[PDB]
Amino acid sequence: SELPSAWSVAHYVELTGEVDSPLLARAVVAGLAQADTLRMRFTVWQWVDDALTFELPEIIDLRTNIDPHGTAQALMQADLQQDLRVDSGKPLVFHQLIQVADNRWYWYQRYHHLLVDGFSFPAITRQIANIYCTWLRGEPTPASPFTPFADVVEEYQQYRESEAWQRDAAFWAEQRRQLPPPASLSPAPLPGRSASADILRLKLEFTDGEFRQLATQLSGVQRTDLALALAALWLGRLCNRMDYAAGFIFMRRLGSAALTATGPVLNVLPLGIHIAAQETLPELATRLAAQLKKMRRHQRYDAEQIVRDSAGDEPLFGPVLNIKVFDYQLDIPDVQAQTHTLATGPVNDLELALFPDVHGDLSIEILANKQRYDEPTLIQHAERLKMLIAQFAADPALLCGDVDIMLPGEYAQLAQLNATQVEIPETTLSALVAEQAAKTPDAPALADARYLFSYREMREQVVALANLLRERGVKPGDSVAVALPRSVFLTLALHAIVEAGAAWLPLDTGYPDDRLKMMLEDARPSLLITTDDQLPRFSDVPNLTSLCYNAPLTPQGSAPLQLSQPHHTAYIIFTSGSTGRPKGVMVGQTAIVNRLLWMQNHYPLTGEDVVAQKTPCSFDVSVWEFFWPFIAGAKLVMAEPEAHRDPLAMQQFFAEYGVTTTHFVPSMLAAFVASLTPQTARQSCATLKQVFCSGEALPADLCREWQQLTGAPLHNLYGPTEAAVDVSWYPAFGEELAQVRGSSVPIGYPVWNTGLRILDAMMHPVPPGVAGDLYLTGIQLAQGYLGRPDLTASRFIADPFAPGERMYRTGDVARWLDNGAVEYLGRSDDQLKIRGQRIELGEIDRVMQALPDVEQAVTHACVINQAAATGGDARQLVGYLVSQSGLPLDTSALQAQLRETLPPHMVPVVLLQLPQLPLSANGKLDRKALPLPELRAPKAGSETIIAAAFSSLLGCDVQDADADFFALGGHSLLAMKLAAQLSRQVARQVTPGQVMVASTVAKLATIMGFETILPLREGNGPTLFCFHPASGFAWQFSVLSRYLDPQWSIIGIQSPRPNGPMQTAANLDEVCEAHLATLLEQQPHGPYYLLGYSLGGTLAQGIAARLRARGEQVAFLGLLDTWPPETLDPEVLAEINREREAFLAAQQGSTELFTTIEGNYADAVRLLTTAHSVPFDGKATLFVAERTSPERAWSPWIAELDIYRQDCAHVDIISPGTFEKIGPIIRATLN
Amino acid sequence: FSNPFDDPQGAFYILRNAQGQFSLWPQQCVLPAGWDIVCQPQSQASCQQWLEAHWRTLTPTNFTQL
Ligand SMILES: *P(=O)(O)OCC(C)(C)[C@@H](O)C(=O)NCCC(=O)NCCS[C@@H](CS(=O)(=O)NC[C@H]1O[C@@H](n2cnc3c(N)ncnc32)[C@H](O)[C@@H]1O)[C@@H](N)CO
Ligand SMILES: [Cl-]
Repeated sequence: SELPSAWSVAHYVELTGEVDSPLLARAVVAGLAQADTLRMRFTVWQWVDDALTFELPEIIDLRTNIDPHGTAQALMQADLQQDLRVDSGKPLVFHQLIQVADNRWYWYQRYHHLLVDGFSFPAITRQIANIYCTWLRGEPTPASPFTPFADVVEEYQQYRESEAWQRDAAFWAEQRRQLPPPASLSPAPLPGRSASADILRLKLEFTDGEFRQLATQLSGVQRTDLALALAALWLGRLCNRMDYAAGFIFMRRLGSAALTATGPVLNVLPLGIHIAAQETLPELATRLAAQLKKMRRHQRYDAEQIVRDSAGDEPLFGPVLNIKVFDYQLDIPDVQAQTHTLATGPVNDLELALFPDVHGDLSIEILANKQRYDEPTLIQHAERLKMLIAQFAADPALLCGDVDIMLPGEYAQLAQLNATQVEIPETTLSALVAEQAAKTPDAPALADARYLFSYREMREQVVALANLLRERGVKPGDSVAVALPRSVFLTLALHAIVEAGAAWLPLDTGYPDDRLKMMLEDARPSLLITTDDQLPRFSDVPNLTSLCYNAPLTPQGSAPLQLSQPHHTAYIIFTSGSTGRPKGVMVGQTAIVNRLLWMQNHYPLTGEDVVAQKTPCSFDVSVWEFFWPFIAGAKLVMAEPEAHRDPLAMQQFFAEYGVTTTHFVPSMLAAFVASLTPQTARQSCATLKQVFCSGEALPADLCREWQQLTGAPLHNLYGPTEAAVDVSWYPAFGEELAQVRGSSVPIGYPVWNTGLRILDAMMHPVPPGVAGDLYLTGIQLAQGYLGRPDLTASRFIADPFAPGERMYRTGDVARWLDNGAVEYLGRSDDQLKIRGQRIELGEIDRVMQALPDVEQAVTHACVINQAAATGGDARQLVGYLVSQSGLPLDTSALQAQLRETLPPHMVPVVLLQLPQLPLSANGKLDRKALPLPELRAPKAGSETIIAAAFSSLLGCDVQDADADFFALGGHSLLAMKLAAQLSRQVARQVTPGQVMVASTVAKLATIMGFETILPLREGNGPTLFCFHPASGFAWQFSVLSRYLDPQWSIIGIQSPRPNGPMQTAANLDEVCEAHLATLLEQQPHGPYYLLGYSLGGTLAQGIAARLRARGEQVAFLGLLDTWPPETLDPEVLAEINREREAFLAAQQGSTELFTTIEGNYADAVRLLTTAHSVPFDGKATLFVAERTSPERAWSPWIAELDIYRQDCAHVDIISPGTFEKIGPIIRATLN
Repeated sequence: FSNPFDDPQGAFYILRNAQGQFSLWPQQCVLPAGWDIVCQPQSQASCQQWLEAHWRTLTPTNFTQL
């Protein structure tokens, strides 16, 4: 096939005594000439050229050298470190003869690896010595003991044509069928071949006498099979693998055929090794010895033959166990002969030879790859074998699964990593929030787009609601379900539930009604807090009290209720269960307190920090978003609903509040970076001081891409729901990130009062770098599963290292690193983590196997389309069905049924029916045989742009509408790039959530109150009426709300179309008295608070006086750069044009039915030409633009004018930047 | 597969600590200290049937006091 490797075997025989040097050299030529295998020639062709001759070895005399020995080594190394040609007729043999002393000789020998092996070269050395000794007696040259190369070739063709072959072939065919995968003492992957022939040799003699005592108790056990049983156990334990593939040295020639052969002879064959944990050492020694006996009956089979019928893919075996001993003994009269090995050949991983001596002691020889091993870590592993043996010499009835292979210096290192004991106060969430609220009562605490609460104001609302919850029957120890949109009242509700001594149960309203009712029947909460809009969905829920919380309550003190206790349950988060029904995780009060106090100690927050609330309340990450800023003095800002899915809305949200602290899922962080430019990265992410990632394996390359864009510190956190949010920490920036060798950032070190175990199947610890099952101990464990004692006792198990304590089974596979940090490796169950969403494939299968006429069902996660694999987790849920009757299933109608049972993320995007479920010879369902899904009114004229956008991202031409974005391989991370691409190709904005509800070419192509009253903010106390400008809409008064006391309601009134006050009025007093109908009906009696701006200003100053015909008092009359109509007039048409220009520029060019907007301006101009200012003797507030005589011009129409100065124009006096100063003025005046 | 607790054919003790908490323990492992044996090794579904009838204090209204 190909020309072979050219690496040679080298050795020297150290002869001591009188040696006839020119005779021995002549005996070398005579010996080498007898073996015609040593005359083999390569030219591709391989054959034997008997015309080749051997030259005498060159004798070298180093007795007069300064260092005879050292120079003799350099000579033998200089010939050995040269690459042999393998070309030409050059015999690939070389002998030397170096003289070190008068009585000492070094007989160097080198052979190409295709001529002799480690077993056959002593035969050539002994024959040369026989010739030498025979001549020294005066006798002729002895005959050739070797068989000619022709006879050994026909010996092989004698074989291979026999019934021993095909019988040996059938054996090693079934051997590789049940052959486990290979293992390795190195954490590095295992290569197929190995370059370097320079290796690491290690010889160790065990002089403790423990093996001698072990074999004397197991008398009937052969010492070679006993030592081999030890190594088999020693390798499996150190790798934490009870099933692994190893190599073993057999022989292709036996009997005289091996002693006669010139070589090679050795045969390394695969050996499946199973370590039964319940067995004793004798039983393992017996089964292993009986297994080799069956293999030796087929050992003549060739090893390169097993490979052919099996490039750089994984090899068959890793470690190679050798039990043979080679005879190097020579008998030269009055000459001591000692063979020293120089070149054995290349090793791929690790070769281990064991030598029980005659006295009973045990020595081992270790050969190792220099790329995968070093000197000290081999000594360390061979130390573990020393104590392995010692534990069986003490108790030979010891089980192989309970034997300890961990050194005394590693138990101590684990005692240092888990020394996390920190005294925390016996407190609750309500006491920590009340503590900070006493410190900083005036600081800003909670704010959304319509509210901003101080700490004192927040506690007033929490205590008010907690008393209302008590008035509705919420006693300490109850549950309260919460189905609220993301606003300030979502945060208030959770604090109020804790204040009452109850636990909150967050509900995702996107879940179907059948699952929410199932969740509520399992938790059985005393009360449900929702809105009036979500209320009709819970009507089918029996025995459930409702409460609508969408407005601030009347405050009555802020004193804490002191109903909360540390032993109470804090919250219940539901997760997916592998049995079909969801399960609720109850997290105690003390468990979440420890998590937060550590959070604030390790990552300190202050009063100038701004924490963002963007994580959906269903996820337990939000738990520290709702409380951590309030144990520190930071400010918590509510994101818009549906905004955690939009990177662009996330960029605006960060820049709007100056967010400092936030959280990310690595799939979302990857999609967020993909939407970032360094210009936008400093326009939104500039205020970020620390960012946290959790939920998924965090790719290091992403952190470095995040460090270049922003330079904001990033922190990797790990933990399940059962361990109160997060259980470990590790820096993902700076120096730690540059020292990360793996692909993912480690999950790190344990938090306060928390431990990590990493154990095997027998609940014993594993050495560093070795994979194990991750367990969690400490004060942060959950109380258990709600209603599920069977699940609790299965996952929350006993802790054998802490008597009486408990220990949580994560199902995560992990290992220890050299710095003590834990590295996540994978799962041990069918639970998946798709883009941070905890999904149990068992549940999705149970629901599909309950479908009408479904015999078999399998869920599978795969990447449908490789053009969508750009960043993040691109996996999709694909379901495979088998009908019980053989009839077609109509999968699209089954998919619609599943959506009424499973959450949107657990519903498969594609359901494919299969004739037979693709099993294998095992019967274990081959998931690689599961066929991926393949990739009608033709597009349109308006949906032709969006259909072209699919082809860009999905990498496939979509020409027919009703093309599902997800069934073509799209996912919610690619929907963010999709909605951002359409927003540049359309004047209207497209949110990635619009793709969610309707993922279709034609269905996505089909996709600010317009009434008389605009409910800007509905509070409890007084009402501030804002009047519409010339456009006829009070939309621009949205930015005033946040600057007012939260008790204040804000109702703007406007003039719509058709049938509107501006369109139907002939006089401006007809409409000015028409708004007196809408204003007086909702406040029949005052006092009144009115705000105008421009046309609304004169529209309020007319009502403010029409009300002074009554009857009631006008407490506040504000005018934003309003002028009396006595001041058609030109130049003011250029001003109201700028009002129309600025008003339309703030609508994002959405929409058109909005000829109503420009129509109102046209009916406003004709209304301003017949206007007349009324007296109004009272006091009014004026806001004037300095860049455009306000006193005398208003003098006889308002006796009192307080006035305030602002540097802006008439157009930008209503701007959000101008209300930054105007806003607080109205609040300060309104009280 | 892999984890000894995910073995559906495995036998399991049912243990109990001083705090009245229940833990399954696989028959093939050395018993942990601080726990009393309550049930002899039973099936995966037999342990599920016993636990659902002898441990019903696992609700948030049960942690209201101690
Ligand atoms: P598209 O319609 O799919 O939408 C995409 C987006 C990203 C918008 C959507 O998927 C989304 O909103 N995702 C947010 C998901 C989220 O916030 N999840 C909560 C995080 S996990 C939670 C506990 S858990 O039990 O659910 N997960 C624990 C589980 O996760 C693995 N894990 C956690 N941390 C890990 C680290 N650091 N490395 C590797 N693996 C990690 C473990 O297997 C663990 O068992 C929180 N406790 C996590 O902090
Ligand atoms: Cl995963």
